[PDB]
Formats: sequence, C-alpha cells, structure tokens
Amino acid sequence: QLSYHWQSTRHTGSVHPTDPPNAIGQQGQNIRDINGWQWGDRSDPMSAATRVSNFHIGYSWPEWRIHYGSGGPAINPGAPFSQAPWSTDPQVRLTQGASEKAIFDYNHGDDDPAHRDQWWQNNLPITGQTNWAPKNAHQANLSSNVPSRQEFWTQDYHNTFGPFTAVDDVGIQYPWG
Amino acid sequence: SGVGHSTGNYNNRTEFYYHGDEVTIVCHSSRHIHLNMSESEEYKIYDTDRGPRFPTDQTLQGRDTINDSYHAQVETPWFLINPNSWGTWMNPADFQQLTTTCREVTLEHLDQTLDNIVIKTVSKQGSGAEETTQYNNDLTALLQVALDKSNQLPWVADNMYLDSLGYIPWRPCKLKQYSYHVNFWNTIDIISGPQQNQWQQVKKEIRWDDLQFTPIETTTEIDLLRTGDSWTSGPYKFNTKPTQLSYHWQSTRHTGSVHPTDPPNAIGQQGQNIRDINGWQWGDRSDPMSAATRVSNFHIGYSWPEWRIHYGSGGPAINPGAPFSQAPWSTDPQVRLTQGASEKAIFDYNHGDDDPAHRDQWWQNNLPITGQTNWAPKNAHQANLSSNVPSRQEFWTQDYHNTFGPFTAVDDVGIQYPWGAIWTKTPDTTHKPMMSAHAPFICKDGPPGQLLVKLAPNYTENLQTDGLGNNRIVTYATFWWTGKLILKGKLRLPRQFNLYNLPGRPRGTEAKKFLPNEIGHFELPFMPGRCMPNYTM
Amino acid sequence: SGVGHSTGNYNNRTEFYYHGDEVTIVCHSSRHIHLNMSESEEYKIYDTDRGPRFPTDQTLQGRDTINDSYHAQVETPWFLINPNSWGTWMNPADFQQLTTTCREVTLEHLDQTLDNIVIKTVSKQGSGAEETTQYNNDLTALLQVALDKSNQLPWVADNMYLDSLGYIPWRPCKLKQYSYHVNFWNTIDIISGPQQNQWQQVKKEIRWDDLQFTPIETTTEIDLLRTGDSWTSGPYKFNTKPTQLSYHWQSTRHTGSVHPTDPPNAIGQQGQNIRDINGWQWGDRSDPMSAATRVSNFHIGYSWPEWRIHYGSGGPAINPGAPFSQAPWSTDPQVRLTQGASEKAIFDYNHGDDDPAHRDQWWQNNLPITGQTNWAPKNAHQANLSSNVPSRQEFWTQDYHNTFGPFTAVDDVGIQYPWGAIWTKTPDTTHKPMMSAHAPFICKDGPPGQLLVKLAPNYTENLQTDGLGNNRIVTYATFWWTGKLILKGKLRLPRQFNLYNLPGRPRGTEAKKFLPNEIGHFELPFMPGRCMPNYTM
Amino acid sequence: WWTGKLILKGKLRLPRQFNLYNLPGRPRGTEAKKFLPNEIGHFELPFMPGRCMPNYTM
Amino acid sequence: GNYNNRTEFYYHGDEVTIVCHSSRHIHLNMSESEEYKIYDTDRGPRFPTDQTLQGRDTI
Ligand SMILES: CC(=O)N[C@H]1[C@H]([C@H](O)[C@H](O)CO)O[C@@](O)(C(=O)O)C[C@@H]1O
Ligand SMILES: CC(=O)N[C@H]1[C@H]([C@H](O)[C@H](O)CO)O[C@@](O)(C(=O)O)C[C@@H]1O
Ligand SMILES: CC(=O)N[C@H]1[C@H]([C@H](O)[C@H](O)CO)O[C@@](O)(C(=O)O)C[C@@H]1O
Repeated sequence: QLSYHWQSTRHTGSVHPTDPPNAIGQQGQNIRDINGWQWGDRSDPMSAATRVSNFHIGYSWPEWRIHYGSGGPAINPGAPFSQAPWSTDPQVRLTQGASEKAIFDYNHGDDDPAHRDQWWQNNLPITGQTNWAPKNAHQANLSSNVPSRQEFWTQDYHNTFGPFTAVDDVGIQYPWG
Repeated sequence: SGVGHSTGNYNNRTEFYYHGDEVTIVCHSSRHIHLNMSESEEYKIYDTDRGPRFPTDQTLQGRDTINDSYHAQVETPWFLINPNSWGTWMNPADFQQLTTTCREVTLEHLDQTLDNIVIKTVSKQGSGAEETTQYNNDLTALLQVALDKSNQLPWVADNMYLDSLGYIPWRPCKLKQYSYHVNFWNTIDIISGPQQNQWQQVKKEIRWDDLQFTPIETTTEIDLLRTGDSWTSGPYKFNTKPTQLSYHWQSTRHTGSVHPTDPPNAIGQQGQNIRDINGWQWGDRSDPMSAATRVSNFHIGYSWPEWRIHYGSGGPAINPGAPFSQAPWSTDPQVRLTQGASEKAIFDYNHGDDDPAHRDQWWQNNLPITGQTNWAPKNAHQANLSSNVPSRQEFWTQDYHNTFGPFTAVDDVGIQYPWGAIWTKTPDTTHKPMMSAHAPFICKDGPPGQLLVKLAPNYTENLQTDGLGNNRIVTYATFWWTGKLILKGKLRLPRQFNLYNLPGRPRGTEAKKFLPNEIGHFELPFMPGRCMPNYTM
Repeated sequence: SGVGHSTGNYNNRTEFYYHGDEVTIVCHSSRHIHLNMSESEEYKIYDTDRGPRFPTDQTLQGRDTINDSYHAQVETPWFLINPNSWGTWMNPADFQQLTTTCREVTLEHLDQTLDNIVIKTVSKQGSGAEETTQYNNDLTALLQVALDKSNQLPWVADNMYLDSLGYIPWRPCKLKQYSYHVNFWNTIDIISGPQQNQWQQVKKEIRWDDLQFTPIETTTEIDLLRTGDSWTSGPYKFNTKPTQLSYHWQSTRHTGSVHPTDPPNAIGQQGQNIRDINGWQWGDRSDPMSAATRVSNFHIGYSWPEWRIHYGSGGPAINPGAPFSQAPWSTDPQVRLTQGASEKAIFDYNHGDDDPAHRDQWWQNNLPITGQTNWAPKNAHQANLSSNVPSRQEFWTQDYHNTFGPFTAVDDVGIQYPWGAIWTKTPDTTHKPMMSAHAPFICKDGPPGQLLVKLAPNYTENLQTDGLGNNRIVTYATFWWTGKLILKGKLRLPRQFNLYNLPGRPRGTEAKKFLPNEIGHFELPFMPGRCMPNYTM
Repeated sequence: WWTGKLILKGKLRLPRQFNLYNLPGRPRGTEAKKFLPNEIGHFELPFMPGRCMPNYTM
Repeated sequence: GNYNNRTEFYYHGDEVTIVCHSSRHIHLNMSESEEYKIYDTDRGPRFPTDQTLQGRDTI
C-alpha cells in the first residue's frame, strides 16, 4: 500500500449522534439518550468509547521486547505506528512506534565522505494504529457503574494482537529500505 | 407513471425453499419512509464536547474517562437508508424457521428499489389564533438519490447506533443524516501527575493539514426523481463466508479421548478414574496421569485483558476479547458478570421496544456459548509441569495475559437477531482481521453501496446568499423502500437420539410481551442465532 | 416527462483517462440555477455616470481619471448562463491532479443541457399583519432559451466581472442579465489647460447615428420550454492551441552556452570566470569577454511603458505589458510591486469566498515566472558597445520604451485556476492578436455560443400598454444546468534527478482556510496553472 | 559493470476527496539544497515515506 | 554491454508499468584469502564487563 491510514477504532464506522453547532464558535453536542450497541451491560452512558465495533485497529505490545534467544538477545518488534499524537515536547524522542534508524554513508546517500549520516524513521503519518502500551488500561466489568480503584489496572504491557486485529506494515522506506 | 400511476407495490413476505441439503431464503422487505428537508444545504465540519459523564476533575482518578464521546465529523445534508440489520428483513417466526431448519447460512444477493415518491409543501395561513396548515402536493419537486456502488464514500452503515430501517412492516421509518469522522487527535493520559493517578488531555483537536473532505456531489453520480419516477439499485452480489447457526459447549476438557474410567455398578455410583494408565502428558508428568495435563492438539478459547481500554489517537475504545458465556462461573444471578465480551442493545419503538418515549435494552450475555469460556482472573501459570506440585513461588495467578496463539480455536458471536448488524466492510490494512466481533458477515470486496437520499431544496422567490432555511419552502417527502435479500442455508438434521431444545423466546420472557396489546404496542424477542448445541470435535 | 417525470440527472464528477502520452480529462458539472422574472420586458439603451472615485476637480491633476466607468449599453431582458471559468468545471483536487500529471492541455469538446424546469408563482394573501405567501406551481408557464451558435450576438462572456456559474456543486447559482456596449465616445484630455496639468472631457455621448441594436428575438431562434421539457445544446468542438502547464525561470542570461569557468577546488570556493576566451560578443567588444555582452539568437521578455493608460474612444483602459514575476526585485515584502502585469481577482461566496456579505480578493503576482522579468525603469541603453565604457552622456536610464520585437520570446500568464476565464473570442480585425493577456485559450473560430435564458412573461387578466410589472404575475423558476467539458493533456514525466515541488495550496495559506468550517463556509485556493519549472532552451 | 532491470506494476491513484492533497516531497524540516550537489559534488538523498498520502481504512 | 540508468513509466487505464534500469560500475579486489573460514567473534563495543548497569547493557 502506498497510503497511510489515519483512522483508529474511534475514527471508523458510525459517528456518535450529534446535533450540529448553530454558529462559528460553537461545537457539536453529543446526543444523550440514543440507541445503539454498547460493550458489556452498559446503557446509561451511551458513549463512543464503549460503542461496539467489528474489528480493532492496531495492537499493544511489550514495546522494545528483548528476546534473548539461543544466539543472544534480539528485539522482538511490535507494530509500526506514529507517536505524534503523544509527542508534545519535540526534544524528547519517543521511539515506541517500532521506529527504525538508517545509518548510511557516501555511496548510500550521505553527502560527506569519512562521516556517516543517519535518518530516524518514526512513521509520523501512521496514526490510528497508534498503540502505546503504558497508556492503556483494563477494567473488571464494563457497565453503567465506574469501577473502583481496584478493578482498574494501568501500565500492563500485554500483547493485544488477536483475531479481531487489523494492522498495517511499515511500507516502502525509499532510500535505504 | 405520470402523476396518477403507482411506480411499485409492497412485498414483506419471507419465502423458504427446501431442496436436498440446500435451503433458499428470500426476504422481501418494504418500508414507508418519511423524509424531511435537510436542516441545512451545507457540508459542515466541527468537533464536539466530551459527552455526558466525562470527568471534569480527578475524583475518580480518570477511571471515568472511558465516558469520552469526543470526535470531529463532516456533517452532510444527505440521509442514509440502511437495511443492515436482521428484523428489517425477517419477522420472529421467519427467523425461528431459519434457525430451526438451517445449520449454517450465507448471504447471496441484495436488490433495492425506491418508488411512489410523494413530495409535499406546507403552507400556514392566518395569524396565530386562526393559524391553519395546508399540505399541498408539489408535483415538479425533486428527490435526490445517490448510491455509492464503488464504495468511494466513508462506510458508516454498521448499525452500531441502530440507524437501520425499522423492524415492523406497518410503521413508518425516519432516516438519520449521513456523517463520517474526519482526522482528529483525542489523546488522554490516565497515568499523568505524581503517583500516576491523574488523567490529563494530551492532544484534542481536528487535523486540518491532513483532513479528507469528500462530498456526495463530486464523488458519485446523483439521480433526480419526480413523483412519477422510480429507482432501482441493480443486483448486488455478496462475497462472504457462512455463519454457524450452532453453539459449541466443548472446552478442551470436553474434546477428544476420555480419561480411562471403570463404569459405576449401580444407580448412585460415579465412575472411577483409572490410576495407572498410559498416554501423552504435558511436560515431564507421568505419576499423576490426569485429564487436565493430557496433551491436546488444539486449545479452545483464549484469555485476554478483558474490557481492555485502548486509548488510541481519537480517544479510548474497548479492545474486545473473545465472546463466551459466564454461566459456568455465575452463581449469584444478582451480580452481572459482563466479561464474556457480552453486548447490550439499546433500542426504541421502531426497533422493537413496546413503549414510545422510553427506550428498551437487551443485555446479550451469550449464555449458551461455553467451553470457550476463558475468564482471565481465574487462570494460572506454573514454572514446570511434572510429578511434583510447584511451590508457592513458581505458581502465578490473576495474570490477565493474552493467550491467543497459533493453536487456538475460537467462535465468533454469530447472528444477533433483532438488533444485530448483518454485514460489515473489511478495513483496508496490510493484515485483515481474522474474524468479526459483531457483524456475522464480512464482505470480502466492498459491502452493499450506501444508499443516500436528500430532498432537493425548494427555494422561495428571493434567493439571498445570507439566507439558509428562510429562502427554502418547507418541504417533506414520503416514499417506499423495497428490498430483496437472498440467503442460502444448509439444512439441519438431528445428530442425536434425544430431543433438542428448539428455538423460542428468551428464558424469562412470556409470549404476551412479543404480541400487540390493546393499543398495538409490542416488542420483538431476542433470538440467539447460535441456538442449538453441536459438536466441535 | 409530463409533469411528474425528471428530465435529467446530476453528474459533477471529473474523470481522468491515461493512455500512453495522452490524458483525457472529462469534467462533468451540474448546477442548480435560480431565475427570477426579468425586471422589465423591454430592451433599453442608456449611458451611465462616471462611477466611484472619478474626479470632480483638478485636486489630483486628472491622475484619478483612471477611475472612469462611463459607458453606454443596451439593457436586455435576457439572462446569461456562462460556464467560462475553471472552478465551475473542476474542484481543487481535480485541478491539482491535472497540473501534476499533465505538461500541457487543450480544450476538445463542450456539451450542455438544461432540465428539470420548475416555474412557480407567488401569491400573497391577507393584509400586512396576517400577510401570508403562497408558492404555487404554474404547470403551463414557459422558459425561453436562446443559444447563439452562430455568434451573431455581441460576445460578453469573458468572466472579467466573474459572472460565471458558481464553483461549489451544492450551492444554487443566480444569473446576470445579458447586456452589451453600444457605440459611445468617452474622450478625456489629461494634458488640458496651461501647464498641461488639467484633465477635461472632450466627447462623452452615445453615437446614435451609428448605433447597432441587436435584440435576441430577431437574431436567433428561441426554444420555449414547459416543466416536462428539456434542452440540449448539441456538441461544440473547440479549435484552439494547448496551454503550457510549466513556468519558465530562464532569462537570456540563463540560456545557451555558459561563460567559461574553472571549477572551485573546495567547499567554500566559487567558480572563476575565465579571462581570455574566444566567442561572439555584441558590437566591437573583445577585451571584456562577458556573459552580458555575449551574442544570443533570441531575447526572453520585453520591456513596456508598464501600466500604460490608453485613453481611447470610450475612455481610458490599461494597455497590458507582458506577465512576469517581480520576486527578483522585491526585497521588502511590505511594498507590493505590481508591474509584472499582475492581476487581482475580487470574488464572493458563490465564487469561493468563505464569508457571505463580504467579498474576498486574491492578488495574482505570478511569482514563479522569472527570466522574462523585465521592469522598464531598471533598463538602460548606451550609444556604443565596445571595450570602452561610455561616458555619462552616451548612457541612458529609465526610458520606458517598448522592446517587443522580432527576436522576442515571451510566455502568456496561463491558467488561473479558481477565477480565471477558460476561453476567449478572437477579435475580428485585420491583425489578430498573437497571444492573450488573460484567457488561456483563444477560439480560432467562434467561441461556445452564449446561452441566454428568460422566463416568459406571465400576465395578469388586465393588460395595459402603460403597465410594466403590474400586469405581470410574480414568477420565478429553478432548473438544472449540466455541462460536459473534455480536455486533452500531455503527460508530465520527471525531467530531472532531484525532487519537484508539487502543486499545492499557496504559500502563506493553511489547509483549514480551504475546508468547510462549523457552518459550512470555505474558500477555494488559487492554483497557478504554471506550477512547475521547465527548461525554455 | 552490473546492469539490472526491475519491472514494477502499480495501480493508479485518483483523487478521492474534494480538497487538496499534500503531495510527496522532501521531509519536513529539510531544505532542497541538502539534496542537491554542492561545489565539490556532494549531496544527500531524501527519505521518502512510501506511505505518503491519507486514505480511508473503512 | 551498454549503460542504461533510465526509469520508464507507462500509464494504461488503471495500470502503471514502471521499468527501472540501473547500471553500476563495480570495483572488485582480490579475495583476502582463498579459504573458507569458521570463527566466532568478541561481544562488540559497549557490551558490559561487569554489573554496573545490572545487565541492561547486554542488549
Ligand atoms: C538524513 C539526515 O540528514 N538525517 C538527520 C536526522 C533526521 O533529521 C531525523 O533522524 C529524522 O527523524 O537527524 C539527525 O540529527 C538524527 O537525529 O540522527 C541526523 C541527521 O541530521
Ligand atoms: C428486551 C427487554 O425487555 N430487555 C430487558 C432486559 C433483558 O431481560 C436482559 O438484559 C437480558 O439479558 O433486562 C433489562 O432489565 C436490563 O437488564 O437491561 C431491560 C429489559 O427489561
Ligand atoms: C483568497 C484570499 O484570501 N486572498 C487574500 C490575499 C492574498 O493572500 C494575496 O492577494 C495573494 O497575493 O491577501 C489579501 O489580504 C490582499 O492582499 O488582498 C486579501 C486576502 O486576505
């Protein structure tokens, strides 16, 4: 594929019912009492986050997994995605989208002989499969009630690849790939 | 047809044809549609608020950020006609017939028409006291019809908000405006602050530099129809796979060779597991030859960080685990165990609730599907599997790992009769999903084209650029949608000696609930779609 | 079609077809047109006032007489449907596609239709307080359509006032009345009085003895259409030349043989022009062998008394010099250098401004076109060209002469995407113009015929000769224009090793400006039409 | 001298939207001179993404 | 043989054909030995000699 995909699960399918804004500064207003399919036993808060979907875009992963096989440690790669939605400070470099780095030289497209050049490929356009493991959570039940402090977990680092998952590969990386 | 000739008739019959092992189900559906004038003639792009219940503070430590509805969309003057839901095509007795006589079913063909277009304008004479309303036919007014057959438009016809045509043939249907998401970022950090117990917004905005805007008029050709005019979609052919009409009760402990047992000798006695036997066992385990450590070829079901919350770009979303019944763990019926990837349909009068002005709801917990039951917190793992029992360390519980793997066999949810979607579009990504979390049929090529309709604007004599709905005669339309959906099943024949439990209404329900009352209100029953036991192996 | 059958459909798609070196672009456009009743049924001849800002005195010494709008015209009850503008035929992504994949493009074919005619009358009941307005279909009323295929009518469809059909497919369009100039004299002397610093009118009047009056009814046949009726133009075939989709950066100093140079030896060093060389030089100049005095075969660009004001019969008019970029002379971005024959489009909501009630404007300065840059005040001429530098006398600056001549090579402006005209009529004179100052295509034979429409008068029961609009039932119409414009391009393939700058929005603009906002307002971007560098020689 | 011939088969890309695309070009923070020969003939090749343009997933 | 580094594009309908010609001038020295050799290596730069980083640098 020569295209990048911006759609996450929240970008796909039916849009949450909204009444339009009436003027230039106004935002749409999510409708409160609506019908639909929701996950678990959840009807009171009809919300886009708990809307059922057919598939799921992207998966989480123990990012920068180090395998340590026979023959030594090796990176077990997670899926490629952009960290641009989480970035904020451009000084700190978030490497976790399975980004790659090409180190190259004069014959491979560096300008200066005797010094190697390098390009960090962070995959900035690929969003919507963005899946930073530490930012996820899981809860015991999904209902009209908010779970307590226990019953809610963060920073798990599980692999969420499964039979419902749709995910893109990195694609062509032109000079060095 | 001119003005005084009908352009079509009404067929809501379902027809069954049995030949050999093959059954052909022809579903005719006809609906009378009420269409108003579009609230504006403009395409609009805007984002929204968070929606009800999203936190304003850290009282719940961001656990309630799962309530986020934030999104950005491109409003479109067009209305969507979506027949993607069982109930729009089959009444309860028809679907009962389907799930009684068929072991599996596939989609084969879809045809659609629109006809008998009536467009009226409303006139209001007199002042408030003697205000009189006149409804006049506008014989030259136009209805606009766009069918996107090439699937060039964003696909939003998944029925997840139950936008589908209504389920009961004698009531009128209304339509929802077509809208789709644009590119936005909705990143929320739930581990922000010291102690990592605070939620903070990271990026919430529309991505204009990247945004995609695809109006109907420049993407598809549009048919213009007057009152004597009719419209047909032409044939659509499904390319999909059959869905199973059975539920599977077999776990890994129910499958394959049975542990050697000597029979009981009398009525109250139980079988006695044989002690010294041969066989294959996992690890280096021979002394305790036991069914639990018997080797198997495959594994039924997988565990999962159940009710996984993803928090992607665009906000949190449930990453669904596999469907299964919590009935084996239930005990107390008061507590509701939601963890089998259960779903809940919230619906209304046109979608099968009895009372107008109040919505009804059905919690689909998938009680028959056991044996892929895999509640994460109940599992364990141990360092070694041997004749020795591992110590306290070397044994772990309550892990919440994903156990999906190359040896895994697992069922999808199957048809959910009244409210469930029928088909779904395949996402265009490098790795296509292996199975669907809700819709039983995945269209390998494009799904049926989205049928979009809009009443052409009927202007007053003074057309001002500053005006919106002022220079627009108040106009509405009624017309008739008809459709034909062909299904192909395989016949179901008895595989057992004893009696089956045949499909019927849900357990705790009485027939009167699904029958018209004094004023004509009734509900449609949930029907499982995997209604009967079958062997997995 | 009778009364309840549509006479046409809606296609706004643009289609691209690539075969070998040839590209075929099929532009479908459909517009919903709102037409009122003509303000009078009479042809009128009248002249005007001077217009805003024309001097009443000698405060500015007549320099502000350039503000003259005076003219005489023959008002005509007819309305013009003019599709002569990019934007009426192509959306921004389509035109981006065109200018990315095509090195040049020609016009090939034009087809037009009118259909789905709706004619309504307005009734007003009750006194002011309870005044109620009724809109009734008049099923027997007539629309008049005249296409002048023989070009017997004065051609006024040049889009210079932006009278063209609107650019965004989902909005309605209104039409301007057809009118054309009659013979008048508007001579203003700007060197009048002692000191020759005073402006005085010489002749300002209509030339009745010579005047030409050509009404529609006696010049062309007229089609009469009721609501069930449709109209087609038939095929029109363009005879024109291709327009270049590239901009040229090469001046005479950029072309041909390079001055002999020895290379730099290291990163900070510059080449060193060789001193003693052979070659051809202008005049008797050999000692200073220099690139400036190198002989060439041709000369790129010409100078001109820039912003020439003609003051003909009928008043002052700009005599345009060649288009070029002032970017090489710019420096301060605050001061705006207008002298490259730059143009300015002033436009409104239907023509691609976002805000109703306020007009927007784009100054087209032609920044990529350099190398024909020829600012008159910066040139010079010298008596002789030799090894000797001429004295103070023998050297002249700031001349403002016209340097167009037989050795001159010069580009026209090219396509100006949103607002620019497409074609133009060739003036019928002994010497045909060599090139066009604005419209990219010059029709060698007649241009597409002017499409004129007028709603037939709907009279009351009492027809009085003294009456005008009293004996005329208030009547308006809506109908649908469709058109098909076929373009033939030549494919653009990379001529260089390095990356091109591909067509996109203008420099200082953000994508949101060209995307619908909350209420649906947006602008269309200017696209240059010469978007990419190419070699001249 | 090595010579080679590699044949690729693509599918054409046509506009799926009304508005303007961002067309492939050099990376964001880079200037064209970096990818052009200098006085002594040294230059770099630009990274090009290979997924360069938005498309709908569903 | 001759030298062709041209890339050629051919557009027909929905199909594009891209023909990439590449030519390279190759410099080849004599092999440093004529023998096949089997050997293992050292750890490489930055691999820990001690437990200062608790083995995090064993990557
Ligand atoms: C080809 C090239 O010049 N690469 C430059 C990269 C890229 O700009 C980024 O890696 C892109 O993500 O930046 C560096 O400083 C770096 O971070 O290693 C090295 C170098 O200056
Ligand atoms: C269609 C219908 O009437 N649904 C009823 C459901 C179902 O009995 C269960 O959800 C099945 O699991 O029960 C409810 O009380 C509920 O829990 O939301 C609502 C409603 O009374
Ligand atoms: C379409 C549009 O928005 N046009 C803008 C122009 C252009 O940026 C320049 O004219 C380009 O040369 O700038 C103005 O301020 C101006 O100078 O008249 C008006 C307006 O803001």
